[PDB]
Amino acid sequence: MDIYVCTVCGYEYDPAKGDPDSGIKPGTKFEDLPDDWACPVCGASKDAFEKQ
Repeated sequence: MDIYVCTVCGYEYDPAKGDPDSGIKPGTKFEDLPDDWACPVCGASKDAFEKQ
């Protein structure tokens, strides 16, 4: 559908899950994400995630 999980740790971004600590609304495009967002889990940049 439009899910993205980190391959470093394994934290499904889930657009519906978005992010609470960072300033993200519930249901945000993974492309509209800030230009400084990074795997808030481990840290891995936004280039480690892979559509499901």
